[PDB]
Amino acid sequence: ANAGDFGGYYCPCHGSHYDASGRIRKGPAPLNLEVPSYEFTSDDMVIVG
Amino acid sequence: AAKNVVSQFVSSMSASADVLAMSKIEIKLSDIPEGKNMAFKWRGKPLFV
Amino acid sequence: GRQFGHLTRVRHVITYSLSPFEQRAFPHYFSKGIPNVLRRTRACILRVAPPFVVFYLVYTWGTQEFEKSKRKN
Amino acid sequence: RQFGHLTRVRHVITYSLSPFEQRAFPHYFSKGIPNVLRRTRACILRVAPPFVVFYLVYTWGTQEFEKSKRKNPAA
Amino acid sequence: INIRKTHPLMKIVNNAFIDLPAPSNISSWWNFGSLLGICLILQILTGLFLAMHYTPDTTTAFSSVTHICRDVNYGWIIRYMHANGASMFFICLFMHVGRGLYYGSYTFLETWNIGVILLFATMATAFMGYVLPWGQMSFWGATVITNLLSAIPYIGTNLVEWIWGGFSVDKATLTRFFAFHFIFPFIIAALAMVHLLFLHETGSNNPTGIPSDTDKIPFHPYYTIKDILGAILLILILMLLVLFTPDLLGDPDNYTPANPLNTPPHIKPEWYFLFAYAILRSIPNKLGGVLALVLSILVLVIMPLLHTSKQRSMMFRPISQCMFWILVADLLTLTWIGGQPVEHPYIIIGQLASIMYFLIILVMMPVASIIENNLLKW
Amino acid sequence: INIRKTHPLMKIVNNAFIDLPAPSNISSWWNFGSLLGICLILQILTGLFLAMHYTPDTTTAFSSVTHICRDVNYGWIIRYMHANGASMFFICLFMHVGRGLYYGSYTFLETWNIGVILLFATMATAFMGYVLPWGQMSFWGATVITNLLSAIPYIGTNLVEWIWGGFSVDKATLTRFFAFHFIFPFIIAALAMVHLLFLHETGSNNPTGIPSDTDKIPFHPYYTIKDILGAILLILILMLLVLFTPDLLGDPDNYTPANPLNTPPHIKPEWYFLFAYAILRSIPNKLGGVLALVLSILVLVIMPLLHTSKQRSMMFRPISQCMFWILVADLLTLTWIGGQPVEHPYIIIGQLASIMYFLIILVMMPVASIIENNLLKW
Amino acid sequence: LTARLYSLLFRRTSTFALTIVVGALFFERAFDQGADAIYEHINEGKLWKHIKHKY
Amino acid sequence: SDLELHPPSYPWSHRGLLSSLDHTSIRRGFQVYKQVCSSCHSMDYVAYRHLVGVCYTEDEAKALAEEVEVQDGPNEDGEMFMRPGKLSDYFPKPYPNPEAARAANNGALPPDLSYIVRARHGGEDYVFSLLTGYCEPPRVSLREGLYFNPYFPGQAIGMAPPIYNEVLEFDDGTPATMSQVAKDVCTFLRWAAEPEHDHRKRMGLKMLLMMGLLLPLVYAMKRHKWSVLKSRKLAYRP
Amino acid sequence: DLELHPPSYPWSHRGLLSSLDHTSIRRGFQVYKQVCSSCHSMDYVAYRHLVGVCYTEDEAKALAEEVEVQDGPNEDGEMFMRPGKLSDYFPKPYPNPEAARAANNGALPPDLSYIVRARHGGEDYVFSLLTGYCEPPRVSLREGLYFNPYFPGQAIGMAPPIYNEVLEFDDGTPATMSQVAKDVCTFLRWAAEPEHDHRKRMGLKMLLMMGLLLPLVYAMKRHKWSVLKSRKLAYRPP
Ligand code: HEC
Ligand code: HEC
Ligand code: HEM
Ligand code: HEM
Ligand code: HEM
Ligand code: HEM
Repeated sequence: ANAGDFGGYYCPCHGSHYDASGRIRKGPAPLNLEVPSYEFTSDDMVIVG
Repeated sequence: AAKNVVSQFVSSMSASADVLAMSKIEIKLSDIPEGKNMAFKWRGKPLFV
Repeated sequence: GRQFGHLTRVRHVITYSLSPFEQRAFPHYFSKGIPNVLRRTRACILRVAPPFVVFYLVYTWGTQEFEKSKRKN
Repeated sequence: RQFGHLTRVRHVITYSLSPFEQRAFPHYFSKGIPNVLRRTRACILRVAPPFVVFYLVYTWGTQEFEKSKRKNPAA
Repeated sequence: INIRKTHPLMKIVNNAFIDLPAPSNISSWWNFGSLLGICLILQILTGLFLAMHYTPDTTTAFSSVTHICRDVNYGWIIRYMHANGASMFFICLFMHVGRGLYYGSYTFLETWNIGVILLFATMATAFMGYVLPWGQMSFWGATVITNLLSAIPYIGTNLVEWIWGGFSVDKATLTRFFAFHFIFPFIIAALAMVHLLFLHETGSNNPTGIPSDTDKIPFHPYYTIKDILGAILLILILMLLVLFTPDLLGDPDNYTPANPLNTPPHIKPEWYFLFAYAILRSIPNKLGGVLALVLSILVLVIMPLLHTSKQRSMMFRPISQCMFWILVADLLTLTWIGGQPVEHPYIIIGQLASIMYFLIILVMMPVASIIENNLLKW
Repeated sequence: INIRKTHPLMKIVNNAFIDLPAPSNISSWWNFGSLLGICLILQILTGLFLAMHYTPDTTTAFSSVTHICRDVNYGWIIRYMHANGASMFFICLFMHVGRGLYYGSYTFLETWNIGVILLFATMATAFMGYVLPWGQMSFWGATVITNLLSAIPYIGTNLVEWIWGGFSVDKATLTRFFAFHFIFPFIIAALAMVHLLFLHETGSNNPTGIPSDTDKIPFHPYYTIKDILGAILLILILMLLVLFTPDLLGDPDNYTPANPLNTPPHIKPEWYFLFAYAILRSIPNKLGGVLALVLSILVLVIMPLLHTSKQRSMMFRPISQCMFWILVADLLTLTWIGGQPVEHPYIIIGQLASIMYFLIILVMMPVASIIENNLLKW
Repeated sequence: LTARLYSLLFRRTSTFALTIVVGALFFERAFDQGADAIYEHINEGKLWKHIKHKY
Repeated sequence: SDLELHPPSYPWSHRGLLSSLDHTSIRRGFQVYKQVCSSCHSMDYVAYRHLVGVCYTEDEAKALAEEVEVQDGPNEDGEMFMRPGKLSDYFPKPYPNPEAARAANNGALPPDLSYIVRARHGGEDYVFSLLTGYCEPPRVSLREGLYFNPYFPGQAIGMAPPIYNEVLEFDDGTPATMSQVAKDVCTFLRWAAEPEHDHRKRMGLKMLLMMGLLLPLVYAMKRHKWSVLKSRKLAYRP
Repeated sequence: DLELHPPSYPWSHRGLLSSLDHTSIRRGFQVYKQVCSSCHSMDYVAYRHLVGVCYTEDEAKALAEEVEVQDGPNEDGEMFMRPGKLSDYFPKPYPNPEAARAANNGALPPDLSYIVRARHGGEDYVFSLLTGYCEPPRVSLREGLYFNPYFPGQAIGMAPPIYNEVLEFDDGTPATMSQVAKDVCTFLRWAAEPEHDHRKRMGLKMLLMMGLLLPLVYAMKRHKWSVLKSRKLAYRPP
């Protein structure tokens, strides 16, 4: 968290440079992150699965 | 007989019945400060909020 | 104990051998197998069976002795 | 392999002596050390030059690693 | 030339399974080698998958095998295959031994010795595998046979405290027995290769006892498809046992968690140890009873050294054949008396059956052999 | 005449060990095969003791290893012996491979192929055994290499969800790895017997590369006492590492409970993978990286099919021998660069080191064999 | 029938293996339907499909 | 008094080799256990995920799993509060400790009901006769801390016969006699002893058909290959 | 962030044959029992590991019997605390690890069994970490993290305990900072390796055996190879 070039995500296993939403622009990382089946409720909660 | 043997032994190495039980969690949001990540257990893997 | 070529020295023998496709799958099964198994059964009745009837008689004797001991008390 | 049907060797005389009667270490300090000095003369031209290149790459990569780790920019 | 006669592994294959001059006189009582081998590799596979889901600890073994039979897919049938395949392996092992005693093939001396050592190893592997499920029966039988090993004066106490890892059957004993049952069938397979080596030194045996070197048919493809026939017969019997009546062999008390206080009253080993156990409890001597068992296996060593006949087999000696069938009935008698509770007429007939066992195999065999000998103008 | 020449065990032992026709001009490089055998039986013995004191359960694995190291008498020396003996096993392994490529014994093709299969089996054995202590580094290295297995397009997903033992690494993963880490070394032993059987089919090789049928001395007792010399030196090294520097090769992050959420930035495995992980993290291609690894060991397979020189030694081909030393330095460079973290000059020189690896092997050594073939009016 | 069958599917080994694999899949399908029909047929009533068909 | 009474084999619906289990009776018996017998007997190796496609439905499995709350883990403080649980739930222990049940009785721990059919000499018919055969002691009572039951080794139990004319009078028609609840609990204990019964019978049918297929074929091929040596004849030439 | 490599110190056990002071082990255990056994645990060392190493019989029994146990069942079966004779571990001041994270300002304090062996450096790292509390040169300091450059990230949620509460050793050593820090780091080195004295004993054994035995087998190999090293060839043709 708060690492890499773009300030967002940064894997230390091979130095994949992600953005804040985890999108690769430097490294051999093939794909980007997957949105889970989550839905917010405005009581500052979220159902995740 | 041989392909049924292969099917039953692959099914024995396939999975376990209790592993297929996985949950739908409820997560609270704003206990995490502005600019911080935190993981929650889903399937053992980290769950980035 | 070894491979072929050196095992025995036999003259005076001619073996006839028939093709497998030449003859039937089951050459006279019922007309031969039943008297042959009757002969092999009669060849072992008084040698195989009298141990087992001794087994069953000692079985029933010891069993009824146990029952008689456990039904008077 | 077998032992008795391997080759055909003529013209050969071999002399050898009983291992008790000659000593255990005949001139180990008089022949073996010039022998290994001869080996050292006969090896370094083929063996040595990779390792010095590796040592230079080792030290160069370490120093470039630290000088890339420390920046001190201007602002 | 021929690829089979050039490649060094293929030379071993050719000498093993193709150019083996076999006796043409052998019926289904000689299929037992392939039967035991296929039982062994299926035991390897079933125990391997069990070990992929088994936990060797006293707390976790019962629950983990429960997790296997209820949760892991087909683990219930793989466990049933392992246990009932051990039972089928025992049936084939006893009948292999019975063939080797009946047809006079026990004149092969060092092959018989290798078989005796294999019998030791299969007994040890069987007992420790039976210890592994952490049952009440397994706990108490392990305690009893551990004290049987403590019967040895001045050596046995240190040896039993050496194999404990504690005071009794605790987690150290459980994991050590797991290691030995987990490693031993490879050594069994190696000594089986040695067994096969000495037999292919000698050559196989026919029912007559006369060597069939004038009538050698090959090992392939005749005996290969005949062993396939016997093997699939074993498959159907074994699989119908594991899928129709799983409970005709397994003890009911085997499905209980181990209580360190109970000692349930019908405590017994499994049926392939009860004849080993009926000799014990029908002799009022601890060291005497375990020495009687060890001497029974040593009698199985001795019997190649008392063949004072002039034939090879008992095929044409009917008196010794009838004594052999009385010994068969006496073996099943000792097994059933091992399967009974300790009762006074059962005590009497068990002692009489054990002393009858010793008197038939030890004494009556050279007596019957010498009556058969001197009867035939010899 | 002789018990050794008539008894069937001692026939094989005599024609393999005592009266084996071996060449006579051999330095310490041919001790390494016997040292691999001694390390094989020694590591099997230490693993046997460990399996008599280990539990494969993710809740209790780390505490069980601690129980071995502290509570069990000398379990610390046996754990250190198993670990450092695996390390010296890899040392003797790469020395044996380097010898077989350097003196040019790779012309024996099936021996080379059996050796490659042994190399695969030993690497998988050692990796699953390194997973088995159930530490932080074991957990995360198993995670990364499991996903490397999942890198296969269209085929890898079912296979790696099948070998997960779950949705991720859990108790089932630990038990499957324990089962394979047990079962592979005996397969390695049997294939080592097949390795030595093909070598005794061919016959051994001198340092000169000249065929040496005319200087046959027996293996007994000369090379037996030479192997005793090598064995005593190798036990010297092993006892030295277990008595003074345990913590030298032993990685630090294998000493904590495996936190499933920590992921320390230290990511490198034990040193016998770092040559290959550097090949992985150089090429910017997922399938290309795993393909480059598999192609590296397959180039090690197809090393003899690029041989075209007219003498099999490197002692008389000097510039090819210099290229061999450059290849040794390249391998050690790849290992140390795999023993580093990832930054920009490291990325540059790791990519360049992989390029120099395949450039030296796939091009320069056959062309050097061509030119020193060409120089002698051939 | 027999002469036709031997003259077609018993003189090349690979075509023989391919047609017995294809017939093995077809026989596997037919045996699935037959065995499932028989086992559901001799134990009608107390089977979960009808109790789920309630709901 | 060292004279056990062996249970006869009874005509069940799971009697024969082709026979099956009533999942509706399994449903009734689990309602019996959960509503009567779970308070005194542990069945800890049975979960609600074993009750998905056997007799029950999906959403009612969530209903049953929310009927029993056990525990959640640490809420960053280890508070260990009460959680419903959706599908991963197991069945709760009535007693946290064995001596909790020992002090709640005269010792005499109620065993876990996972394996009781396959765990005593005599299976489900032993269970049926155990729950059925209650009468009065003619002359022999021992200390009046236990009860009377002939179907027991030792002939005395500390368990009261929990049947007594409609303990539940449950959901469908099915009048709650001794016999109906005993048949339902025997069917349910048989299913608890084997989770894979009708699947085993289906594979047994498959296997009987396949071994009726192979045994003509393989014996025909063995007779066919051995047919050469069965046909050979000998002749003497000097 | 940067990462400072710690120095190497001339420890009196740094030499490859020098042991540990058991008196230093006793006083370092006194350090651990006074102040260090309140946030960290050392859950893999029992009191019987101290009775032949740093105390006598009754001393270690008193140290093991002044501690609670919360042992298991009684006649009712619930719980009861206990002194505990010798099988006691250290009584885990933070029971749940997430409750440990909620105890302080996050970053739960780890156990101290393998810390000398597994923190990228030996006891020098621990000593410099304990004494490295110093002045921040205009850094972040997010309200719960303390500045120490002997740490990756220089932000530690552990207060400096080392000058505060001089603990009054039973021998009576005047507690400075570095003396008590050296003693507790030596105790942690022992807690890493209890085998240290015995492994240096067997190192002495093996070094004498390989200093006297290695030329023997080498000389024996040269003795048996003395034939082929001395053979001489000659060429007779006809
Ligand atoms: C509390 C009172 C109950 C209730 C409601 C039920 N059981 Fe029974 N049970 C209880 C005790 C205290 C004991 C111990 C005495 C003993 O084991 O002899 C038992 C015993 C059993 C047994 C064991 C018999 C044997 O293994 O031979 C079984 C199988 C058993 N109980 C079953 C059972 C069933 C199916 C119940 C629901 C109808 C049931 N018990 C109710 C205490 C109690
Ligand atoms: C409660 C307050 C204590 C006490 C009495 C001691 N420690 Fe320390 N410690 C503590 C926390 C909350 C942390 C973690 C903070 C962080 O993650 O930055 C630590 C950490 C350590 C470390 C590791 C270094 C680190 O992780 O930053 C060591 C080593 C260490 N603590 C040692 C130690 C010793 C020897 C103590 C006895 C004097 C001791 N701690 C007391 C909280 C607390
Ligand atoms: C450990 C299990 C055993 C295995 C796997 C095994 C394996 C074999 C095999 C493969 C054969 C050759 C084929 C055959 O006739 O069966 C064989 C033959 C034989 N075995 Fe065993 N055997 C075992 C146990 C024993 C034992 C305990 C003995 C008795 C000491 C024994 C004695 C013999 C004899 C005498 C033969 C030759 C019989 C003949 O020539 O017909 N075997 N065994
Ligand atoms: C090396 C291969 C083998 C392994 C890994 C192995 C492993 C195991 C394991 C883990 C168990 C306990 C689980 C269970 O009981 O179902 C077990 C039990 C058992 N094994 Fe093995 N086994 C092997 C070979 C054998 C062999 C060759 C036999 C003898 C034929 C055998 C006989 C048994 C028996 C009788 C039990 C007890 C079965 C039971 O009570 O459920 N095993 N084995
Ligand atoms: C798995 C571990 C291995 C073992 C236990 C093993 C065992 C042996 C043994 C005992 C020898 C004879 C003595 C000696 O020359 O040192 C030998 C020789 C040899 N091995 Fe291996 N080996 C192994 C791995 C390999 C590998 C990976 C290769 C390469 C493919 C290989 C290729 C050779 C060759 C070419 C020789 C003959 C060397 C010569 O004649 O100079 N071995 N091995
Ligand atoms: C079948 C025999 C073997 C058994 C039963 C066995 C058993 C074990 C066990 C239980 C462990 C975990 C405990 C520990 O880490 O010290 C282990 C670890 C290990 N084994 Fe083995 N092993 C065997 C063979 C081998 C072989 C042949 C090698 C390779 C030379 C090997 C290399 C390793 C390595 C590298 C570790 C990790 C050491 C560590 O991280 O502490 N094992 N083995």
